[PDB]
Amino acid sequence: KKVVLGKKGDTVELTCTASQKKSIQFHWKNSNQIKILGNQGSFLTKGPSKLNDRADSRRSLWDQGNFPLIIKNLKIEDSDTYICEVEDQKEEVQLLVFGLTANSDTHLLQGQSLTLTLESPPGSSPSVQCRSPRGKNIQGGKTLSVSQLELQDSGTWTCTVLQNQKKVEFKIDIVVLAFQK
Amino acid sequence: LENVTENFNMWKNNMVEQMHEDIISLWDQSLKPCVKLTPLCVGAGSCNTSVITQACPKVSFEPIPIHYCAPAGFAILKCNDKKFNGTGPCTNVSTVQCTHGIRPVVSTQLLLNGSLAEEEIVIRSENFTNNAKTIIVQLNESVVINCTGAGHCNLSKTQWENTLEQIAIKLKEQFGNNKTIIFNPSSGGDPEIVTHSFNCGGEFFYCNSTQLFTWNDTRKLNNTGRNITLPCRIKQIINMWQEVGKAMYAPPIRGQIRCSSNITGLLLTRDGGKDTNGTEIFRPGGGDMRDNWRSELYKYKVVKIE
Amino acid sequence: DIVMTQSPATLSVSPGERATLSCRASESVSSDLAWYQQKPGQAPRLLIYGASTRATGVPARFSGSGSGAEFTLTISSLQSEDFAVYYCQQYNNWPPRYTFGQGTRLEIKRTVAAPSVFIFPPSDEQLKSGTASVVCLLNNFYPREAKVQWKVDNALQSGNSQESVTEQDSKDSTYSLSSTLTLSKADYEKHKVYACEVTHQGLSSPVTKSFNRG
Amino acid sequence: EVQLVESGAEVKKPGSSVKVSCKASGDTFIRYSFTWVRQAPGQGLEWMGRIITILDVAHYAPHLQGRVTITADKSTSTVYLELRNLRSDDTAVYFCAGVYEGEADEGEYDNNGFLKHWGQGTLVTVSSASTKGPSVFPLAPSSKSTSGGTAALGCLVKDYFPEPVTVSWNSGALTSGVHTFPAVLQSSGLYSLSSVVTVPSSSLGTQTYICNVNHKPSNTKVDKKVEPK
Ligand SMILES: *[C@@H]1O[C@H](CO)[C@@H](O)[C@H](O)[C@H]1NC(C)=O
Ligand SMILES: *[C@@H]1O[C@H](CO)[C@@H](O)[C@H](O)[C@H]1NC(C)=O
Ligand SMILES: *[C@@H]1O[C@H](CO)[C@@H](O)[C@H](O)[C@H]1NC(C)=O
Ligand SMILES: *[C@@H]1O[C@H](CO)[C@@H](O)[C@H](O)[C@H]1NC(C)=O
Ligand SMILES: *[C@@H]1O[C@H](CO)[C@@H](O)[C@H](O)[C@H]1NC(C)=O
Ligand SMILES: *[C@@H]1O[C@H](CO)[C@@H](O)[C@H](O)[C@H]1NC(C)=O
Ligand SMILES: *[C@@H]1O[C@H](CO)[C@@H](O)[C@H](O)[C@H]1NC(C)=O
Ligand SMILES: *[C@@H]1O[C@H](CO)[C@@H](O)[C@H](O)[C@H]1NC(C)=O
Ligand SMILES: *[C@@H]1O[C@H](CO)[C@@H](O)[C@H](O)[C@H]1NC(C)=O
Ligand SMILES: *[C@@H]1O[C@H](CO)[C@@H](O)[C@H](O)[C@H]1NC(C)=O
Ligand SMILES: *[C@@H]1O[C@H](CO)[C@@H](O)[C@H](O)[C@H]1NC(C)=O
Ligand SMILES: *[C@@H]1O[C@H](CO)[C@@H](O)[C@H](O)[C@H]1NC(C)=O
Ligand SMILES: *[C@H]1O[C@H](CO)[C@@H](O)[C@H](O)[C@H]1NC(C)=O
Ligand SMILES: *[C@H]1O[C@H](CO)[C@@H](O)[C@H](O)[C@H]1NC(C)=O
Repeated sequence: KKVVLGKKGDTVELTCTASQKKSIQFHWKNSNQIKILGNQGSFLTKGPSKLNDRADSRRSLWDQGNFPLIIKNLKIEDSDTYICEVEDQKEEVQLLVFGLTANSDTHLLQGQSLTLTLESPPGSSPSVQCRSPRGKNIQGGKTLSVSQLELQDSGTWTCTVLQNQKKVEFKIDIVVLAFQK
Repeated sequence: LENVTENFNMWKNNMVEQMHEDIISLWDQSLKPCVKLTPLCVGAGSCNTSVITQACPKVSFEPIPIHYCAPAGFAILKCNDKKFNGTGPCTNVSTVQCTHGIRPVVSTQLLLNGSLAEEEIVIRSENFTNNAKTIIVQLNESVVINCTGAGHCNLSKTQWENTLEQIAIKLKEQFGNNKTIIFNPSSGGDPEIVTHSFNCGGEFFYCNSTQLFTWNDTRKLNNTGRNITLPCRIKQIINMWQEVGKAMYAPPIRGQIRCSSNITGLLLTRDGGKDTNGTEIFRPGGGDMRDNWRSELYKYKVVKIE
Repeated sequence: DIVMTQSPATLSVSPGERATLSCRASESVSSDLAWYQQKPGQAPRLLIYGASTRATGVPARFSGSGSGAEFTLTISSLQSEDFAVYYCQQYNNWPPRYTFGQGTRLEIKRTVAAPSVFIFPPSDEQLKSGTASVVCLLNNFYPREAKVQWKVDNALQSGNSQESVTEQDSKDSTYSLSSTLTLSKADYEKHKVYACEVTHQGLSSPVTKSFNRG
Repeated sequence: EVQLVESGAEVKKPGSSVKVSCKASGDTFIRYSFTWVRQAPGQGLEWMGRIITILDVAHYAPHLQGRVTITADKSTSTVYLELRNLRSDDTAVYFCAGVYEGEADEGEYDNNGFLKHWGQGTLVTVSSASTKGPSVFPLAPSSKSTSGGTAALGCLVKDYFPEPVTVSWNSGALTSGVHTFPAVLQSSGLYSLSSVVTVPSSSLGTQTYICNVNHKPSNTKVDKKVEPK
């Protein structure tokens, strides 16, 4: 039961593979059995799904028995359990769309605390862990923070969203300041 | 008729795949693109496109009926019934030499010049429960449709209105009487599937079938219109039905291209809806020319000699 | 493999008059034939295409005629601006293997004007260089046909020298040849008289203009 | 109604490779099929190939297959022409040319061979020579040859490379009555032209004649006083 993590506003590719290398019938539906998009032999059929204008596969890979389901401009709500009915197989794959967005401007005085908010889907409990330009491995499940934003933290931060053996980077820029010298 | 009881499965009928492969080869020596592009991957994601450039002779591709006679050591079995699901035990089976003359018409959404349903309108489906399996409709009374390279097709608003009814009625007669039946245009996808595509005079027509599939089990659409006129368009760059890949055919030339075909059937595909209130939405479908072939071989099955 | 030959390699005609060009093709090219017009130093100009149809925004004096392997870009009352080389393009075979004609210069035919030969000796500064260049100009003349000969000490030697005609002008509409015998330093000094014989059509008789080192 | 812009003229050496750009603007890029047409000096048009842009397929000229390529960047809206293993004969003005094809982004495609829109042209000099400014040598006004009316004199821009060269007389004033000849390729690999101006002798000794030769390539601007010497 595969699982894929994605960043809000990014493109994710839920795979789905056929046994042999042969372009055959396949179809992408979501938990509610709503058809996302399948194929009509050599043609692509897009269904009623709200992911319509953003769903899409890879014709080229169909012959290699591969029938992905690329979702672009990924939305938190796009998070779900997309089945893939192919040759009587149901490759139900999971999709989690997280979104890390700092609050106060990237520019923040020295000492003040830095608050991070992780937008996540319901029934989802990830564990984030950013890494300061120096090394602060501070942790925060859903909402992190840097108690005292030290001037040696003013730079690129490398967070991480852990959710089922997987994780997604979220590089963020932070700027510390002064009174001045 | 043959005095025996046998199993049939048009959805897993092998003649379909034997004709399909034939119809494809009937296309590689009649309609040859100026360029044909096709995916070529090792599996390593990266996929080069294999290009092929050959002569592009303008030929007025006019389909000839095709028979299918069992050779030897082989026999064709035909099923007989006014309403055959085409997937089960047939009682009035009967061995035949060759299957009726079939005109391999490649198209999407509408099945042209096929074979009408003797009794009434029949709709087969490998599983009506599965909103992913094409529903093949079989008209018992065809609806003439005339297309022209001039840019459109005319259809009888009358006949088409009736048809949607005698189809809309056969639908609920399978998904639940106390269920509203609606018809909407393609959900999305390739031009060949979203519109009623097909080939006429070797020209790939792409007719917008919105006026044919926007029927609400309530109102009409015959205000100031006697005939339905689908705004059709001929394309040169098309997605191949024979295999994933585009193909460019040379522009039109004959002073006039014209078609007058019998809408003998459709290819619908209701949307899941996730068990929502009785409001099944059926839209045009097809694109998998085999369903076509199927709609013609649904009652056949070749078998080895005993 | 298609060869497109434009028979009239050069066509001298006067303004207002009617000029005719003929493009000859190997096998039939049906009607996939276009005509172009090129001014010296300019990108071609799509005149006609499909054999007989003028490109958007083109003078109706240009007539596109033909079909098969015989095309013709006939022009009614030729115009001053209509001076240029004309090209026919074949684009009927497929796969794409388009070929161009070899050309046709639509030059203005005028009065046979004789050339006024100016022989210029090699500037000492240039001679101090290491070589010598004798320039034998041929100002304003018409039929570009002007045979020139370099005679060193009355020696018909024909080699180290290179001509260069100019385009048709604007006002005069004449040509100007320019033959240049480039000799050494030790051989320029080894010869006395350097003559340049111009044998033009509009020259009553051969006109040798030379000079002796000094 | 598109406007095609090309990359700069490049001086490549034998056996090398050159890539010329061609910016397409003013219309829908994918609706055009672009063709490269080269023309050697004095020579005439030679079909190099054509790219059915939208399809990203390109067919080439027999005598070029292997050593030429045509590609297009739909993102930046540019077409490129690459010739590898450059020979001297490849020296020519490479033109970028395009034609409208129809609602190609909609499946419609005329696939036209002619070329309606042409580029400004990019010159490519494939030679073993090296970039070097010219040297102007005054041509003594025929004082002992022509008289009575006017006399002709001029300059002799010799041994320059690669190309091209502009010429004007008297800082740019006496540009009338002048016949600047097309350059000529010398066996050395260098070019040499000549400029002349038939002017009245009675003006020799007051109007110091000076042909103004420029050669941006070498970035060498030269002025030479053509004294009635
Ligand atoms: C392109 O596809 C070919 C398959 O013919 C493959 O071998 C190659 O690695 C791919 N890369 C190139 C040349 O673009
Ligand atoms: C006949 O149609 C019914 C209706 O769905 C289907 O269940 C059955 O498999 C078909 N064949 C038989 C066994 O009669
Ligand atoms: C089947 O066709 C007959 C006429 O051929 C028509 O009267 C009948 O109503 C049709 N059955 C339906 C409604 O599907
Ligand atoms: C019929 O379709 C349903 C879904 O609509 C599917 O769950 C079921 O397995 C199908 N029948 C079989 C056993 O193939
Ligand atoms: C279609 O054309 C036929 C002739 O082939 C004509 O009898 C019929 O009326 C036409 N159908 C239309 C335009 O509804
Ligand atoms: C339809 O469902 C049943 C028939 O199975 C009928 O008795 C009932 O009154 C109807 N209800 C609805 C869905 O309107
Ligand atoms: C024709 O089809 C297009 C999409 O293919 C649709 O958006 C448009 O509204 C349709 N026009 C008609 C005839 O209603
Ligand atoms: C279907 O219903 C909608 C809204 O009720 C209407 O706009 C549309 O025209 C109807 N389809 C037709 C033309 O019958
Ligand atoms: C609706 O229009 C059709 C022709 O398009 C006509 O035959 C029919 O009588 C009209 N409906 C009525 C009964 O007003
Ligand atoms: C089949 O189509 C033609 C074309 O309009 C029509 O005239 C003819 O009556 C139809 N024949 C059938 C199958 O009833
Ligand atoms: C049969 O249908 C085809 C559609 O491809 C059409 O072109 C042909 O004209 C029809 N038969 C007739 C009446 O010729
Ligand atoms: C069916 O209609 C809508 C479907 O979106 C649903 O909200 C409603 O509860 C159902 N019954 C009604 C109110 O008709
Ligand atoms: C045909 O009739 C015979 C009567 O003896 C019977 O044995 C056989 O099973 C029948 N076949 C059919 C149609 O089932
Ligand atoms: C097939 O045989 C059955 C059994 O007698 C009979 O009812 C039916 O009409 C026959 N079907 C036909 C017309 O072949």
